[PDB]
Amino acid sequence: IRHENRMVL
Amino acid sequence: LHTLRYISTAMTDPGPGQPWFVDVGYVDGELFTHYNSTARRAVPRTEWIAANTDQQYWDSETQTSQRSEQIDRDGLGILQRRYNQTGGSHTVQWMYGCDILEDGTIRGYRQYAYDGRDFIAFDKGTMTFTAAVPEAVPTKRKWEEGDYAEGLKQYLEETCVEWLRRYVEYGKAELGRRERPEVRVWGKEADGILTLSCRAHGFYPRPIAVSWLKDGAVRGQDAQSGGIVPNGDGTYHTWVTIDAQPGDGDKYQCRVEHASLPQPGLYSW
Amino acid sequence: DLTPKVQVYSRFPASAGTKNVLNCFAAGFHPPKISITLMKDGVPMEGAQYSDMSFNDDWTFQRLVHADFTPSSGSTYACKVEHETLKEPQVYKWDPEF
Repeated sequence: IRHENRMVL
Repeated sequence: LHTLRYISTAMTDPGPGQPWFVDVGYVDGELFTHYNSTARRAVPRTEWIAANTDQQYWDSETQTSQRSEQIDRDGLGILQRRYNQTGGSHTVQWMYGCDILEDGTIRGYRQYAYDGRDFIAFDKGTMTFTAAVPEAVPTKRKWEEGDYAEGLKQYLEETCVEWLRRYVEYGKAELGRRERPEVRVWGKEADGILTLSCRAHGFYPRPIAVSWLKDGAVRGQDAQSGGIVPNGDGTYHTWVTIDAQPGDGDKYQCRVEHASLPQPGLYSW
Repeated sequence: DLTPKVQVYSRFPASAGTKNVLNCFAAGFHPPKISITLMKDGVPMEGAQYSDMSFNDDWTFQRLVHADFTPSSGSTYACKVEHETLKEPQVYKWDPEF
């Protein structure tokens, strides 16, 4: 499954 | 031995009618899922993933992709400003996933590129983010103060691997198959030179060795290869050429070594 | 920016009158916007399918275009590529090898 993350540049 | 890779592209200039955000996933190099900013749904791309997942699986994948889309939508503006750029054509790419190697060790990675050049990558072993350029230092600093490394390590070492092992079982019949190539040797003479080509059509899996032999002995002088390129159906293609003297065609053989051939194949023009 | 490296080839070793698939594979390019058109006798071929935008380990972009076709002698087939690294469309001819 895809990684649900909240890493914003 | 086995790989799970997810990638995405975010574009300021995809072209007319084309989606600006495209995300695709691969198991053992085979495309098995897709999402873009136009259809806005994550979908299966093999029969073996479709047969072994349910609607909740795809609703969850879609939710994840829509979150990735909104983050990268803003990322395009963020990095244009980071680089003091005005508009123009720019891209943000990332790739992440996990590898199961043959001895049983696991690797995991997550890396980014801006305008096609390395920007930042996870260093899982030190739980830090490696800036490739000065412009990535503000990103590194934010992700390291924010303790994102914890969840990323957990995804790469646990979630990614656990699902990769399932995907390989779901697709065992397709991923583990062997398809024998159809091989053609052809010749063309021009400018006093005979160029011999050998093309292997439709082999699976991807690794292959195609060589030219002259009077039985291997020859690489003035030989060229187009590498391995894909067919529409998940099989592969490759061509190799060699330059010979006109009239010397009978002395050459093409040799094909492939998992589908218990004995290597020899072919004449 | 990187110019596309293009190969044109059929799914099966071709013979006149035998159903086949014509492939055009462009790789190694940047930016990702690209036009790739399969042609028969100077006219765009019907039935073409385009892979969704993807890229290799080195971040360079690639796309496969393919269309079902039945090769005919005395027809010519090609792949026409437009990219901003190119000053004019580049036409790559298919060798039928028969």
